[PDB]
Amino acid sequence: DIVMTQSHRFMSTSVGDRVSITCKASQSVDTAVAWYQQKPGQSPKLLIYWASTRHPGVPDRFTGSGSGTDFILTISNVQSEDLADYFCHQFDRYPLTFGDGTKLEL
Amino acid sequence: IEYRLINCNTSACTQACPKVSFEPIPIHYCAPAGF
Amino acid sequence: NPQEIHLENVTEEFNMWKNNMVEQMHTDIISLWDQSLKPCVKLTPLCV
Amino acid sequence: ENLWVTVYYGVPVWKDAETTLFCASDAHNVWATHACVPTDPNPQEIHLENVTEEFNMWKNNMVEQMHTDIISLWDQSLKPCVKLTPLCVTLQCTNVTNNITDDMRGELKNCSFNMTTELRDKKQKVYSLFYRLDVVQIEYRLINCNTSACTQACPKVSFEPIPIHYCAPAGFAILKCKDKKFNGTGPCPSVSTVQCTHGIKPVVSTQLLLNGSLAEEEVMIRSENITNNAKNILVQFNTPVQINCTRPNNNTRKSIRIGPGQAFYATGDIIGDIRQAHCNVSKATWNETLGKVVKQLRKHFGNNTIIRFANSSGGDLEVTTHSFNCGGEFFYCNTSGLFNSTWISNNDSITLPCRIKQIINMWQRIGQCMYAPPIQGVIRCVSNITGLILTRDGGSTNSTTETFRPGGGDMRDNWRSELYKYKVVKIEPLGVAPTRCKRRV
Amino acid sequence: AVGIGAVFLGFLGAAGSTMGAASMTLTVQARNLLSGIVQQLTVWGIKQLQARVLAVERYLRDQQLLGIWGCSGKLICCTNVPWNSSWSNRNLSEIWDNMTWLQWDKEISNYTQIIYGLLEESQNQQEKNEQDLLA
Amino acid sequence: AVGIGAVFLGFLGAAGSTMGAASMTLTVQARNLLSGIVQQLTVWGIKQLQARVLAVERYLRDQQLLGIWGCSGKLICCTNVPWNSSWSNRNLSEIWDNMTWLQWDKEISNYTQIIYGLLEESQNQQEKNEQDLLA
Amino acid sequence: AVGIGAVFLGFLGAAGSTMGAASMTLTVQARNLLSGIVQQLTVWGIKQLQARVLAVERYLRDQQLLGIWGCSGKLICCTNVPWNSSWSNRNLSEIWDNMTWLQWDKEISNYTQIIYGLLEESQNQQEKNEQDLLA
Amino acid sequence: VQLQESGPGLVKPSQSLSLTCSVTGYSITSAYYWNWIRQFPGKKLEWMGYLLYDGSTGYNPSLKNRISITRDTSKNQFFLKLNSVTPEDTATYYCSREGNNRSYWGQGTTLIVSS
Amino acid sequence: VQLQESGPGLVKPSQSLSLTCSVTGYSITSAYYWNWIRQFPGKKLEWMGYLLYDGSTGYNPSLKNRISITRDTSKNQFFLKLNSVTPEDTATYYCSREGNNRSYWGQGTTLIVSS
Amino acid sequence: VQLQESGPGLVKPSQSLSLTCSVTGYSITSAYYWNWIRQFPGKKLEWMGYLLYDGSTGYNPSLKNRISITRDTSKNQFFLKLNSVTPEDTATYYCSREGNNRSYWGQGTTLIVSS
Ligand SMILES: *[C@@H]1O[C@H](CO)[C@@H](O[C@@H]2O[C@H](CO)[C@@H](O[C@@H]3O[C@H](CO[C@H]4O[C@H](CO)[C@@H](O)[C@H](O)[C@@H]4O)[C@@H](O)[C@H](O[C@H]4O[C@H](CO)[C@@H](O)[C@H](O)[C@@H]4O)[C@@H]3O)[C@H](O)[C@H]2NC(C)=O)[C@H](O)[C@H]1NC(C)=O
Ligand SMILES: *[C@@H]1O[C@H](CO)[C@@H](O[C@@H]2O[C@H](CO)[C@@H](O[C@@H]3O[C@H](CO[C@H]4O[C@H](CO)[C@@H](O)[C@H](O)[C@@H]4O)[C@@H](O)[C@H](O)[C@@H]3O)[C@H](O)[C@H]2NC(C)=O)[C@H](O)[C@H]1NC(C)=O
Ligand SMILES: *[C@@H]1O[C@H](CO)[C@@H](O[C@@H]2O[C@H](CO)[C@@H](O[C@@H]3O[C@H](CO)[C@@H](O)[C@H](O)[C@@H]3O)[C@H](O)[C@H]2NC(C)=O)[C@H](O)[C@H]1NC(C)=O
Ligand SMILES: *[C@@H]1O[C@H](CO)[C@@H](O[C@@H]2O[C@H](CO)[C@@H](O[C@@H]3O[C@H](CO)[C@@H](O)[C@H](O)[C@@H]3O)[C@H](O)[C@H]2NC(C)=O)[C@H](O)[C@H]1NC(C)=O
Ligand SMILES: *[C@@H]1O[C@H](CO)[C@@H](O[C@@H]2O[C@H](CO)[C@@H](O)[C@H](O)[C@H]2NC(C)=O)[C@H](O)[C@H]1NC(C)=O
Ligand SMILES: *[C@@H]1O[C@H](CO)[C@@H](O[C@@H]2O[C@H](CO)[C@@H](O)[C@H](O)[C@H]2NC(C)=O)[C@H](O)[C@H]1NC(C)=O
Ligand SMILES: *[C@@H]1O[C@H](CO)[C@@H](O[C@@H]2O[C@H](CO)[C@@H](O)[C@H](O)[C@H]2NC(C)=O)[C@H](O)[C@H]1NC(C)=O
Ligand SMILES: *[C@@H]1O[C@H](CO)[C@@H](O[C@@H]2O[C@H](CO)[C@@H](O)[C@H](O)[C@H]2NC(C)=O)[C@H](O)[C@H]1NC(C)=O
Ligand SMILES: *[C@@H]1O[C@H](CO)[C@@H](O[C@@H]2O[C@H](CO)[C@@H](O)[C@H](O)[C@H]2NC(C)=O)[C@H](O)[C@H]1NC(C)=O
Ligand SMILES: *[C@@H]1O[C@H](CO)[C@@H](O)[C@H](O)[C@H]1NC(C)=O
Ligand SMILES: *[C@@H]1O[C@H](CO)[C@@H](O)[C@H](O)[C@H]1NC(C)=O
Ligand SMILES: *[C@@H]1O[C@H](CO)[C@@H](O)[C@H](O)[C@H]1NC(C)=O
Ligand SMILES: *[C@@H]1O[C@H](CO)[C@@H](O)[C@H](O)[C@H]1NC(C)=O
Ligand SMILES: *[C@@H]1O[C@H](CO)[C@@H](O)[C@H](O)[C@H]1NC(C)=O
Ligand SMILES: *[C@@H]1O[C@H](CO)[C@@H](O)[C@H](O)[C@H]1NC(C)=O
Ligand SMILES: *[C@@H]1O[C@H](CO)[C@@H](O)[C@H](O)[C@H]1NC(C)=O
Ligand SMILES: *[C@@H]1O[C@H](CO)[C@@H](O)[C@H](O)[C@H]1NC(C)=O
Ligand SMILES: *[C@@H]1O[C@H](CO)[C@@H](O)[C@H](O)[C@H]1NC(C)=O
Ligand SMILES: *[C@@H]1O[C@H](CO)[C@@H](O)[C@H](O)[C@H]1NC(C)=O
Ligand SMILES: *[C@@H]1O[C@H](CO)[C@@H](O)[C@H](O)[C@H]1NC(C)=O
Ligand SMILES: *[C@@H]1O[C@H](CO)[C@@H](O)[C@H](O)[C@H]1NC(C)=O
Ligand SMILES: *[C@@H]1O[C@H](CO)[C@@H](O)[C@H](O)[C@H]1NC(C)=O
Ligand SMILES: *[C@@H]1O[C@H](CO)[C@@H](O)[C@H](O)[C@H]1NC(C)=O
Ligand SMILES: *[C@@H]1O[C@H](CO)[C@@H](O)[C@H](O)[C@H]1NC(C)=O
Ligand SMILES: *[C@@H]1O[C@H](CO)[C@@H](O)[C@H](O)[C@H]1NC(C)=O
Repeated sequence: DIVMTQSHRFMSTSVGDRVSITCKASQSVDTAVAWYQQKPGQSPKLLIYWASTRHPGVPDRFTGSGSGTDFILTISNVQSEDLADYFCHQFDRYPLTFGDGTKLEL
Repeated sequence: IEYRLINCNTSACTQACPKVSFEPIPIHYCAPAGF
Repeated sequence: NPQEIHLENVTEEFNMWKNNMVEQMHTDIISLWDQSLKPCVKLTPLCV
Repeated sequence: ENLWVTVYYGVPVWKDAETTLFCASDAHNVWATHACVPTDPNPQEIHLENVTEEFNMWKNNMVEQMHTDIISLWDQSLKPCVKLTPLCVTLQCTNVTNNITDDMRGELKNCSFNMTTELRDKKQKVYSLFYRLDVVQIEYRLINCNTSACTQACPKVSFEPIPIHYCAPAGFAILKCKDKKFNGTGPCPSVSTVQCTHGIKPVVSTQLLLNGSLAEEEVMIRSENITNNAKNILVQFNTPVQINCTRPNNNTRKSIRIGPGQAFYATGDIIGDIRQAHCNVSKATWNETLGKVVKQLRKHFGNNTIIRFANSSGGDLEVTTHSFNCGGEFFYCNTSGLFNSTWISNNDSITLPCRIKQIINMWQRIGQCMYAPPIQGVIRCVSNITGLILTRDGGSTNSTTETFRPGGGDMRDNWRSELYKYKVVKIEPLGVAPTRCKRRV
Repeated sequence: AVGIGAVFLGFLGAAGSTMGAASMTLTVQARNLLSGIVQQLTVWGIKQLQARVLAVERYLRDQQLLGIWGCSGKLICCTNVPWNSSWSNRNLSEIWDNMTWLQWDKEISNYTQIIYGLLEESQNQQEKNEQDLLA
Repeated sequence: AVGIGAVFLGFLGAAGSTMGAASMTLTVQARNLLSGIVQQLTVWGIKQLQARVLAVERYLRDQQLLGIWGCSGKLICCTNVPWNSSWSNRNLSEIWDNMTWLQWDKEISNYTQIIYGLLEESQNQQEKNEQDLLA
Repeated sequence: AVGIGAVFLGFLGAAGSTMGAASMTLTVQARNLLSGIVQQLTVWGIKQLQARVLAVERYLRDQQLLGIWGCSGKLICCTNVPWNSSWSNRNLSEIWDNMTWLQWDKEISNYTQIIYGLLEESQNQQEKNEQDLLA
Repeated sequence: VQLQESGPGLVKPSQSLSLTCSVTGYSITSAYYWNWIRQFPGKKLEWMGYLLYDGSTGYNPSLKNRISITRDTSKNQFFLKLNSVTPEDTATYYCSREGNNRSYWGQGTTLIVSS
Repeated sequence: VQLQESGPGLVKPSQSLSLTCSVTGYSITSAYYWNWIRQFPGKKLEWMGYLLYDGSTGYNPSLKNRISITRDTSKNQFFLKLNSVTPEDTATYYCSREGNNRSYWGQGTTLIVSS
Repeated sequence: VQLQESGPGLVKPSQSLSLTCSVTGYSITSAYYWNWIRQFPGKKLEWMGYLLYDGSTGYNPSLKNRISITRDTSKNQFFLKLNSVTPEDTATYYCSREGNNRSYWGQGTTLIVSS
C-alpha cells in the first residue's frame, strides 16, 4: 500500500505562467512513475512514462522529473487545451492505486 | 408466341452427354488423417 | 474391409441438420454434375 | 579454456528474399470475389529499436506482385459475362440535335443496326447512342472490330476499390519504415514489423493519384537518380485536394437481348439537355499545393532556376489524359487547366473538360475490352488528389530553366506510392555462437 | 515492472537487443514458423498450396539438419567442433553483450558452409566411438 | 486374460477406458495421423491436396510444442513444473481410475493456456541452468 | 589419397560397398530426402504439388516410426530387444564385412512386419519401468 | 483497437451486476493486460482487477471475493460479474487494455445501483 | 456380426464331418477369435478350438490330431473338419464370436452320427 | 561442366592481378577440388593453390602470402588475386576441375606483365 499524497486539489492559474505539480510517495520504490491526463467527458490519456520521457504527439512544453519519494511534473506556457485533470500513478506492484486528482482552473 | 422451346429466353441447354448414364453408383466418404 | 472399432463406455451428443456432411455433399455432387456437362455440345441453334 | 561452437535455433536473422504474397480482406465484388481469407483485424505493430534496414523501392517485387495479381483477378471476373461478338454489324449513325450546345457537336451518334433476337430466324431494329470515340468510319463500325470481341463486364458487380491486404505466410515477415522525412531508398532508422499490412486501395489512374495515402509532414518527392529525363518523378501531397466530378446527363438503360439468356444494355434516349461532363477543383487550394511542391522541388535543384508546368506531350487518349472509375463510367479528362503555370523565385472552380469513352482498352494489353454499360441517373463523384506523376522534359541547356510535364501510363507507379515503405524478408532460425562447451560423454 | 511496465516482447522483438539479452528469446521465434493460415478455382487455390508446402519443407530442412548434428529436440545445444582463431579474432566479451545478432551473421555468411560441414562429420565420429565402449 | 479378455484395442479403442488402462494405449493412436492416403482436373486436385497438407501441418504443430518443452520423441514425457491446485482439487486416486479422459479435458479446457505456457518458461530456464553447470 | 584420389562419394555412392563401408555414409544419403526442388497453368500445377507432399509424407513416416522406437534424432541407434535366430543363423564375421545391403533386404523382407512390431512393445516397456522406478 | 462496453444500466441492490466488454481490432488471446476500471462521481478512479493473456486472474483485495472476471474466447469478449452491489458502487465502468507503453480506454458506460 | 452354420445333417460313422460357418458384416482377417463350440445331449458344452486373424491355430489337446480347422478369406468363411466320427460326437455345433467382453453365437445346427 | 576465364590482359608491375573464372554446368557448393594452374613460356606448369566446396583455402608455399583466392557463390564464380607481380609471373592462366579421376580445364587466357 504505497500512499500517494498530492499537494492541492484545486489551483487557479493564468495563461503563460510556469506551473509545477508534485506527488509524494509513501515509500521510495522506483523511477517508473506515470502521469495521465483526463479532460472532462473523456477517458484518461497517458502522458509521461518512466517519469522523464515523452510520448508520441505530446507537446514539448510538458516535462517531468524526480526520484525517490518526490516526483515533479512541470507544465510550461499553459494554453487553453491543457485544461484537464492530472494524476500521479505508479506501476511497480499490485494492487494498482490512484491519486485523488488535481483540477486546473483558468 | 408458332411455338418455341420454354428455355429460349434463358440460357441454352446441353444434351447431357448420352454416352454416360445417370445411374448412381454408391460412394463412400472418409475422413482425412487426424480426423 | 471396412474396419469398425466398437467403443463402449462412451456417449456423444449427436446433432442432425447442422453437420457439414449434408451441406458439403450437396455442394460436392453439384460440382460433379456441372463438370460432366462441359464435354457435352451446346444446343444454341435449337431455338429456331 | 578455448572457446567452442554452439547451435542456436530460433534466432532473428534477416536476408532480403522475395516470395509470393497472400490476400486478406475485411468484412460479391471484382476485387475480393469472397475468396480471400477474412483476416483478424489486429496488425500487431511491434516496434524494433536499435535496427537500421536498407529499404529500396523500385526494386521491390510486391509492386510487381499486385500488378500481375489483379490482371488474374480481372479476367477471372469476366468469364461468366456475355461475349459481344455480334456488335460488329453495320451501323447507320446520325448526329443528335435534341437540345445540344455547340461544345458537344459531333459527339453523340444515333445509330441503328440489325442485331439478332434470341430466335435465330428473327431479327429486330435496335437504336442506341454511341460516343464518337467508340465508332469509326468504314456507315459506321465499332473500333474493336479489328481486335477481339468484348465482354460488357457483368454490371451486377461494381468497380469501387475494396482495400486489399497483402501478407506472407509463416517464415516471412514484413518490415515497414516510419521516418517522417523518408525518401525512397537508403536505410531507415525506424524499422518495425507488422504481420499483415493495412488497407491498400487498388484504384487506378494515369496522371493524378486519387484516394491514396497522405504524407506525414510535408510534400515529399520520391525519385531515383534525377538526371534521367525518361523516368517519372513521384510526388506525394501533404494535404487533400478535393476534386468534384459530375455527369449532368439523365441516362436511361434499354435492355435488349442478343440471344438466349444473353442481355445487352444499350443506351436509351437522353431526357433533358445535352451537357459536358466536367471536373471541378479549388483554384485557391491547388495554387497553395503547387506552392508547396516547388519549394521541395527547388531543394533538389538550383534556387534561381525557373520551373515551368505544362500539359502532356500528346499521343493516344489512353495515355495522354487522366482516367478514373468512380460511378462505374469511364472518364477521360483534359488536364491542361491544372498545369498552365510558370514559377519564378520570390475563382472557386477550375472547369476541366472531360470526355466519356464507353469501350476501353483498360491496361497496356491490347487484345481485350471494357464495354462499360451506361449508368442510370446522374453521377456524383468526390475524391482527394493525393499524388502526381511528373516526367521531366529533356533539352535543358546549361542545367537551368527546366520544365515539368505529367505522364505515367504504366500502372507500376500508381502503387509504388502505396508500397514504398514495405519490404519482405526471409527468416532463418538457425545460427551459431561462441562460448565454452564440452558434450557430456 | 508490471502493468504498463510489463514486457511481452512481441514477435521478432529481439532484433535490436544484444546477443546476450536475446538468449532467452528463442521460444517466441520458433512458434511462428508453421501457423498463420490456420483458418480458410485456380487463383488463390494453388497460391496457398505452393506457400504451405514451402513453409513446411524449409522447417523440415532446418529440423533434419539439427538432427544430423545431434541437436534434435533442443533449442540451445553445443557440440565439440573447435571453431578456430581465423574465423573471428574476438573474445567472448566482445561478441555477446555489446552487439546484436543481425550484423553478426554477415561476417559469418562466408564461413557458414565450413561451420555446417564439420558438425555433421563430428557427430558421426562419436557414434562409432559409442559403439566401441558399449561392446 | 484370454478369450473374451484378450486385447484387440485397435484405433481409439481405449476412448471410454480409465486413465490407467488408457496409459498403455498411446502407441496405437500415433500412427494414424499421417497415413490413409498412402495410395492414389479441378475437383480433388484441391479437395485432396488441402486436407493432406493440413494433416502435415497439424502433426508438425503437435511435435514442435513437444520440442519446445524439451522432450520431443517421447510418448510419455513428465517434466519438472509444479502445478497449481486450483485447477483440480482431486488427488491421484480420484483421477486415474474413476473417470474417463474425455470429460477431464473439458474440466481443464479453461486452464489449458496457463499450463501450456508455463512449460516452456521452465524449459529455457532449464537449458540456461544446463549451460552454467556444464562450463 | 589427395587431389584426384580424395573421397567425394556423394549421393547413393555406397550402394555397392560392404556393410561396414556403407555404415559411415548414412549422412549423405539422408541429405537428399527433402531438397532438390528448392528452386522454382494446369499442367505441372497439380503434378508439382503432388510431387512434394508425397515426398514429405514418406520422410515424416520414417521419422515418426523412428520416434516411436525412441531413436529419434539419431542416425545409428541401437536398442536392447532380443531377436530369434531363425531369421538368420549367421555370425557377425560372415555378414558385416562381405555382403551388400541390397541382397540383405530380400533375405529378411519376409520378417520386416514382425521385427518392426517388436520395437514399440520394447520401447514402451522402459518408459513403463521408468515410471515405476523414478516415482 | 476499439473497445465497446455493454450491459444493463440499472441494477437492483444486493443483486449481481454483469457487464460485457466487446473487443474489436485485437485478439484477447495474444498479449497485454485486459482491465476493468471504474470512475466514481467526483472523478475518482478505482482499479478492480486484471487478466493475463493466458487467462490468469487477479483482483484488488479491497473488493474481497465480490468480483469474478471471465471471458469467452470464441466471441473475443470478456466479462465482469459483481456480487452484492451497493449504491456507493454506482460509477461509470470502463474496460481498458494496457501495456508496452500503450494505454487504450473504451468510451465507457453508465450504471446506477438503486431500488 | 451374424454367424450361420451350414452343412450335412447326417454323417456316416468313420467318415468325415464338414461344416461351413458363413460370417457377414465383419472381416475375419483383422479381428478377434473365432471358435467352434458344441452342445451334447444333456446340455454339456465342450470347446474344440479357435482361429486368429494371422492364421495361427489352436486346439484342445484332448481331441488329438482328429481336427483340422481351415478358412477361406475371400468368402469370409471358416470351416470345421472332423475325422473318424463316433455316435458320441453327436451334438449341436455352434460357431462363435467372443472378445472384448462381448460374446455372440450363431443359431446352431443339428447333426446326427448314425448308420 | 564448362569453365571460362576472364579479366584484364595487361597488368602493370607491382600492381594486383585479378581474374574471374566463370563456371557453368556445375555447382561450386557440392564437391571436388577447384584449382588455378598456370603455364609459363616454355611449357612448364606450376600449381598455385586450390579451393574446396566448403570454402577452405590452400596455396603453394613457394608463392608465400602473394595469393588470396576468394569466391562469389551467388554468381557461381571464383576469383584469383595476385599481389606484387613480376614479369616472370607472365603465363597463361587456367582454372581447372579435378577429382574422381575426372579432369576438365578452361580454354585459358593470356596475360603479359609489363609497363
Ligand atoms: C567390388 O568388389 C571388389 C572385390 O570384392 C572390391 O575390391 C576389393 O575387395 C576386397 C575384398 O574384401 C577389399 O578388401 C581389402 O583387402 C586388402 C588386402 O587384399 C588385397 O587388396 C588389393 C587387391 O584388391 C592388393 O593390392 C593388396 O596388396 C592385397 O593383396 C586389405 O588391405 C583391406 O583392408 C584395408 O586396407 C587399407 C589399409 O589402410 C585400406 O585402405 C582399406 O580401405 C581397408 O580398410 C581390405 O580388407 C578391398 O577393400 C576392395 N578394394 C577396394 C579398393 O575397396 C571393391 O571394392 C568392390 N566395390 C566397391 C565399390 O566396394
Ligand atoms: C474515392 O473514395 C470516395 C469515398 O468512398 C468515393 O466516393 C464514393 O463513390 C461511390 C461509387 O463507387 C459512391 O457510391 C454511389 O452512391 C450513390 C448514392 O449513394 C447513396 O447510397 C449509398 C449506398 O446505399 C450510401 O452509402 C450513400 O450515403 C447514399 O445514400 C449510388 O446511387 C451509386 O449507385 C453508388 O453506390 C459513393 O456515394 C461515393 N461517396 C461519397 C461520399 O460521395 C470515390 O468514388 C473514390 N474515387 C474513385 C476514383 O473511385
Ligand atoms: C478526403 O480528405 C478528407 C479530409 O478533410 C477526408 O475527411 C475525413 O473524414 C473522416 C470522417 O468524417 C474523418 O474521420 C473522423 O475524424 C474525426 C476528427 O476529430 C475523428 O474524431 C473521428 O473519430 C473520425 O476518425 C477524418 O478525420 C477526415 N480526414 C481528415 C484528414 O481530417 C476524406 O475522408 C477523404 N476522402 C477519401 C476518399 O479519402
Ligand atoms: C465400462 O465400465 C465397466 C465398469 O462397470 C468396465 O469394466 C471394467 O473392465 C476392466 C477390464 O480390464 C476391469 O479391469 C480388470 O480388473 C481386474 C481386477 O478386478 C484385473 O485383474 C484385470 O487385470 C483388469 O484390470 C475392471 O475391473 C472393470 N470394472 C469393474 C468396476 O469391475 C468396462 O470395461 C468399461 N468399458 C470400457 C473401458 O470400454
Ligand atoms: C463546376 O464549376 C462550374 C463553374 O462555376 C459550375 O457551373 C455553374 O453552374 C451554375 C448552375 O448552378 C451556373 O449558375 C453558373 O453560371 C455556372 N458557372 C459558370 C462560370 O458558368 C458547375 O455547377 C460546377 N459543378 C459542380 C458539380 O459543382
Ligand atoms: C465540391 O462539391 C461540394 C458539394 O457537394 C461543395 O460543397 C461542400 O459540400 C460539403 C458536403 O456537402 C460541405 O461539407 C462543404 O462545406 C461544402 N463546401 C463549401 C465551400 O461550403 C464543395 O465546396 C466542392 N468543393 C470544391 C473544391 O469545388
Ligand atoms: C497542350 O497545350 C498546348 C497549348 O499551348 C496545345 O497546343 C495547341 O494544340 C492545338 C491542337 O489542336 C493547336 O491547334 C494549337 O495551335 C496549339 N497551340 C500552339 C500555341 O501551338 C497542345 O496541343 C496541348 N497538348 C495536349 C496533349 O493537350
Ligand atoms: C484542353 O483544354 C485546353 C483549353 O481548355 C485546350 O487548349 C486550346 O486548344 C485550342 C486548339 O486550337 C486553341 O484554339 C485554344 O486557344 C486553346 N486554349 C487556350 C486557353 O489556349 C486543349 O487543346 C485541350 N486539350 C485537348 C487534348 O484538346
Ligand atoms: C537499444 O540500445 C540501447 C543502448 O543505449 C540499450 O540501452 C541499454 O539497456 C540496458 C538494459 O536493457 C542497460 O543496462 C544499459 O545501461 C542501456 N544503455 C547503454 C548500453 O548505453 C537498449 O536496451 C537497446 N534496446 C533493446 C530492446 O535491447
Ligand atoms: C421465359 O418465358 C417463360 C414462358 O412464359 C416465363 O414463364 C419465364 O418467366 C420467362 N423467363 C424470363 C427470364 O423472362
Ligand atoms: C455530324 O457530325 C460530323 C462531325 O464532324 C460532321 O462531319 C457532319 O457533317 C455532321 N452531320 C450533320 C448532318 O450535321
Ligand atoms: C436490316 O435488313 C433489312 C433487310 O435486308 C434492310 O432493309 C435494312 O436496311 C437493314 N438495316 C440496316 C440498318 O442496314
Ligand atoms: C483498326 O482500324 C483502325 C482504323 O484505322 C486502326 O487505327 C487500328 O490500328 C486498327 N487496329 C489494329 C489492331 O490493327
Ligand atoms: C534521400 O533521397 C535520395 C533517395 O532517393 C538519397 O539519394 C538522398 O541521399 C537522401 N537524402 C536527401 C537529403 O535527399
Ligand atoms: C544515374 O545514376 C548514376 C549512379 O550510378 C549517376 O552517375 C547518373 O548521373 C544518373 N543519371 C543518369 C542519366 O545516368
Ligand atoms: C433524370 O430525369 C428523369 C426524367 O424522367 C427522371 O425520371 C430521373 O429520376 C432523373 N434522375 C435523377 C438522378 O435526377
Ligand atoms: C434516335 O432515332 C430514333 C428513330 O426513331 C428516335 O426515336 C430517337 O428519339 C432518336 N434519339 C436521339 C437521341 O436523337
Ligand atoms: C498563385 O500563386 C502564384 C505564386 O507566385 C501567384 O503569382 C498567383 O497570383 C496565384 N494565383 C492566384 C489565383 O492566387
Ligand atoms: C537555397 O536556399 C536555402 C534556404 O531556404 C538554402 O538552405 C540552400 O542552401 C540554397 N541552395 C543553394 C544551392 O544555395
Ligand atoms: C494559361 O492561362 C492564361 C490565362 O489568361 C491564358 O492566357 C494562356 O493562354 C494559358 N496558357 C496555356 C498554355 O494554356
Ligand atoms: C582452424 O581449425 C582447425 C581445426 O578445426 C585447426 O587445425 C587449424 O589450425 C585452424 N586454423 C588456424 C589458422 O589456426
Ligand atoms: C470454464 O469456462 C466455461 C465458459 O467459459 C464456464 O461455463 C465454466 O464454468 C468454466 N469452468 C470453470 C471450472 O470455471
Ligand atoms: C522365436 O521366433 C518366433 C517366430 O515364429 C517368435 O514368436 C518367438 O518369440 C521367438 N522366440 C524367442 C525366444 O525369441
Ligand atoms: C517370405 O515370403 C516371400 C513371399 O511370400 C518369399 O519369397 C520368401 O521366401 C519368404 N521367406 C522365407 C524365409 O521363406
Ligand atoms: C566475404 O565474402 C565477400 C565476397 O566473397 C567479400 O567481399 C568479403 O570481404 C568476405 N569477408 C571476409 C571477412 O573475408
